[PDB]
Amino acid sequence: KASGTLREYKVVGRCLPTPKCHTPPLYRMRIFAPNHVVAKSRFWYFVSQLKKMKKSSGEIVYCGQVFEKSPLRVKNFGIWLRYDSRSGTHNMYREYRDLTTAGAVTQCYRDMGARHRARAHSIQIMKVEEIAASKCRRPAVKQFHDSKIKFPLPHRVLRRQHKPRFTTKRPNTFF
Amino acid sequence: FYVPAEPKLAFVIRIRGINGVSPKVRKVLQLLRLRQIFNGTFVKLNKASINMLRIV
Amino acid sequence: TNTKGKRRGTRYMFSRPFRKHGVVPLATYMRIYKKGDIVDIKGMGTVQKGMPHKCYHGKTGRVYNVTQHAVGIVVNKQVKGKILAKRINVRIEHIKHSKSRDSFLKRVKENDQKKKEAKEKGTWVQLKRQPAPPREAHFVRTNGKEPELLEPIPYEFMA
RNA sequence: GUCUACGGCCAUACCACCCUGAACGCGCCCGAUCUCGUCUGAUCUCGGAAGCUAAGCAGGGUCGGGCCUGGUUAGUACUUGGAUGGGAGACCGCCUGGGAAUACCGGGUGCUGUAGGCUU
RNA sequence: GACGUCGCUUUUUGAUCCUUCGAUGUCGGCUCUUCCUAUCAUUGUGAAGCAGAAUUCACCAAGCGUUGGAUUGUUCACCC
RNA sequence: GGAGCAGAAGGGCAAAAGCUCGCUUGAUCUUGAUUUUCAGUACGAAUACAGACCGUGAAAGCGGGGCCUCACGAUCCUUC
RNA sequence: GCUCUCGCAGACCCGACGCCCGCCACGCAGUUUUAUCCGGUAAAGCGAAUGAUUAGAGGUCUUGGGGCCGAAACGAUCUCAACCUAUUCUCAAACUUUAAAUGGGUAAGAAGCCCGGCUCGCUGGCGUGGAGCCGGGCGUGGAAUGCGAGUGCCUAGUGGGCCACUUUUGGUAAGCAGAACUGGCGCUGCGGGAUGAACCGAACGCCGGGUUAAGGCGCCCGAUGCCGACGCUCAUCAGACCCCAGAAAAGGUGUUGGUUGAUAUAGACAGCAGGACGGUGGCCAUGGAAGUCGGAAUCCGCUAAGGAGUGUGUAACAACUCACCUGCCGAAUCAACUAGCCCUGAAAAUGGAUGGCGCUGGAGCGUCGGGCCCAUACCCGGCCGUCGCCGGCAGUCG
Ligand SMILES: [Mg+2]
Ligand SMILES: [Mg+2]
Ligand SMILES: [Mg+2]
Ligand SMILES: [Mg+2]
Ligand SMILES: [Mg+2]
Ligand SMILES: [Mg+2]
Ligand SMILES: [Mg+2]
Ligand SMILES: [Mg+2]
Ligand SMILES: [Mg+2]
Ligand SMILES: [Mg+2]
Ligand SMILES: [Mg+2]
Ligand SMILES: [Mg+2]
Ligand SMILES: [Mg+2]
Ligand SMILES: [Mg+2]
Ligand SMILES: [Mg+2]
Ligand SMILES: [Mg+2]
Ligand SMILES: [Mg+2]
Ligand SMILES: [Mg+2]
Ligand SMILES: [Mg+2]
Ligand SMILES: [Mg+2]
Ligand SMILES: [Mg+2]
Ligand SMILES: [Mg+2]
Ligand SMILES: [Mg+2]
Ligand SMILES: [Mg+2]
Ligand SMILES: [Mg+2]
Ligand SMILES: [Mg+2]
Ligand SMILES: [Mg+2]
Ligand SMILES: [Mg+2]
Ligand SMILES: [Mg+2]
Ligand SMILES: [Mg+2]
Repeated sequence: KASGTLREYKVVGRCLPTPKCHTPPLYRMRIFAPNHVVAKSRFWYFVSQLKKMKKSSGEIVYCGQVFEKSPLRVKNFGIWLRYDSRSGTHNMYREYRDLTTAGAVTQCYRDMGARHRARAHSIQIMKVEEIAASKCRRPAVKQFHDSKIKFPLPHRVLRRQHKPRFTTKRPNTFF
Repeated sequence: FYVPAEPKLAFVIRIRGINGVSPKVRKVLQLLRLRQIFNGTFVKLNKASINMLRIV
Repeated sequence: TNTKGKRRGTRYMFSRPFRKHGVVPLATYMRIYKKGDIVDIKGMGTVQKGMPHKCYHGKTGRVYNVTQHAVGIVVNKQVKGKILAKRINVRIEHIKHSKSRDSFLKRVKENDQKKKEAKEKGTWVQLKRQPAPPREAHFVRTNGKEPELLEPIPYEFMA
């Protein structure tokens, strides 16, 4: 499974109706995927690990993108995940600040790849929820929990280093 | 929930070349009439056709 | 390396199943075989007379000749790059019939009666069989209740 | 509802122990003249019918042992095909499909063919 | 540093048979240059069961030096 | 069946294929077909039949060697 | 070569013009599907057989040893045994109840179906059974997908192979030796892997345009000269991309993330400090305690909290006075694991190799985006030839 920016889907599925149980139960997952094809694939993966159910003897009765409920309010997100290193597998709890749930999960994927060299096929996201400010554990979010927060932008590195490529004056980094 | 009908028509495209191909894959691709690269066609989807797509 | 003996490598295939030794049941002797029908070749090992070769074990042929205790069978054998029809004399403890051809014959008779009834009643009915079509759009009732939320489990090391 | 004779599948039918068996039957049983066999009429063969269900046999039982069939084990183990996946390797993860077997927990415990009997 | 266990090296000997059989002169010494470091000495150090003297264990380090003979064709060896 | 079935091992086998008696010589005379190795050549080994003459058993049957998988040999010449 | 098959379409014309509806060839296949058999590998099992193998527990018999006071009925019943029973630890290429995935065979109709009749020296209770033969009627051509087939003669070269994924035998291993399966190289150029028979992409007539694959885009060198995204990492041997061309066990208070536990306003942790100790050293041991000692030990202290000390190198009364708190200090701290990058572990011979230069707000590592670059691959077009249509033209019929 590759990436991009992720979307959250809810995928609801069931086993196929045999003439023993004419109404098999429905199951629902929240799945963070680049698109709905990857969403259905990851659904069948997870539900096959959990229940004895395969894509052949089953169906997707619904696969639909969950939109962000409040995409203009900055939320804290707690991610409960498991992954596996080159050695055995580990449980983990991360915290992020974002506007969207899928944005925070994408942030978690790039962060796990950065800090633990973990690939997306190694990561399994098992819980994601919206944390308030007073329930957070990580200092990288609790330092932004301040109502009168204030900081400068100290060392502004020039970015247009090629427009111009040859100038006569050296750039300034204080602004 | 409304589960729509799983489709009866597929468009298939051969997207790999002809070098170093298994004989069973070769036979299935030429039964699909995909003898060149980027060489698509229409198939009708049932169990037999879906299983030979799963082969190739 | 290895020998060209006639029963080389037949330690398990010419043996009996577990708790199935001893006397051969008599229905296997009182089956009948007319020349032309399809038989499976297995080759039990309680009887050592007329037993087929290990290349013919697990095969299927048709009867061309009936004798007192055995049957001449025409079987396809694949020598290196050709398939050729071998004629083997095998005994009735080593053969049994073929339910595939039996099923085909009963659907032939069903087709014939169906075409007769369609012709007399003045309709057109389907006679061929079609390979498992797609799945015919339908509604799935939730019966009021919400579908249960599934969720991957944490990792714990037991074993 | 059963039984004899001959069976078919060959333990759901076996094994261990306990209870019940009306009527026909099947036996146990009585005997050695003949037939025929023995060291021995115990076995086999023959000739019977005083007694008997004690036994065989049948049916039932046992938180029975086995066996049969499900669940669980477990979408686990293993595996088809794929990758310029990971890892120094050993091996491991994923994608696409298939998918077991113990331990443990249920339920069951002979069906049936042909011919001939008994059961008011 | 016992029982164990992880390595490196190609100055030992094997294992292999890829190159060479219309030929790559086959042991040792002599001579002469250069390289390496897994440092014997010397320079600068740290440690000691380093009081001194002597020695031992490490580190940076290959700049510089590492001999004369008896016996043996000897490489090795052994002695003065 | 944990024994035995001539021997190596594997398979098979219980009123058997084992053990003990009784009677015998199907370990005989013949033509073809087939399988095994295979080039679908031969030998060897084997499997179904068919035609004689027999053995055994009350009989159905079984038997042309050894319960099955090994135990063997062209042309030319000699001999019967 | 041959035997067939599809059929050519009606001058230019124009799917058709026969009999409500309906039908659109046969066979074949390195393929699936539907049925139906076959198998003993992977796995699993050993409270299932055969072998192998670890440990306790419970019982009553015996050529168990014996067991102390029983010679005297070992008055005895115990210690140990064997043995039995129910469990338990771990195994099998030449074990196995069970048992896959992938796989092997067969079938999926006109050579079929169903009616009559006849022949037989085989078979026989029978008009039997079986086989053969002569007539007759039934086409919805009886799964999917693809495809033109069959058939004969003559025949060269080859019979040293090698490599790769997976499986696998011998070997410590090998660019070693030997197999299975598929693909390649040989016999094959081209784009990429700097370089390379075999890797990755893709197979090639001669060209123009477009676009791609694998691979890339600081400069060599086409393309990021994006105001690219988020992090990680400093190396006095950094790192830098399939095969592949170089490293492990073990460590790090280097930094980053995580898991679990613990302490703290009845005031943590670290520092400023007071009593911070006693009969009893009871016991231990006088080669060692009226503190601090190899042994078994371990209490009450007359206490805001104190030992049979972890503090004061001891036979020593040595004896300074830490352990435990209350007054300051007033809010977080500590520990054990874990895995990312970096470091140590880490030594070879001419001077040298992420390809080089160099690169550290990356030109490094991980997860990603939008652009862009170009192969003999793909698309469109041109031209050459080959093959096929057994294609068209004898109607020069103003
Ligand atoms: Mg390729
Ligand atoms: Mg061999
Ligand atoms: Mg052998
Ligand atoms: Mg025989
Ligand atoms: Mg039971
Ligand atoms: Mg799967
Ligand atoms: Mg050599
Ligand atoms: Mg070689
Ligand atoms: Mg030479
Ligand atoms: Mg030369
Ligand atoms: Mg020369
Ligand atoms: Mg020279
Ligand atoms: Mg050094
Ligand atoms: Mg100098
Ligand atoms: Mg006779
Ligand atoms: Mg005869
Ligand atoms: Mg085998
Ligand atoms: Mg195994
Ligand atoms: Mg065992
Ligand atoms: Mg040669
Ligand atoms: Mg090799
Ligand atoms: Mg050559
Ligand atoms: Mg070729
Ligand atoms: Mg090539
Ligand atoms: Mg190249
Ligand atoms: Mg390279
Ligand atoms: Mg071009
Ligand atoms: Mg480049
Ligand atoms: Mg450029
Ligand atoms: Mg390093």
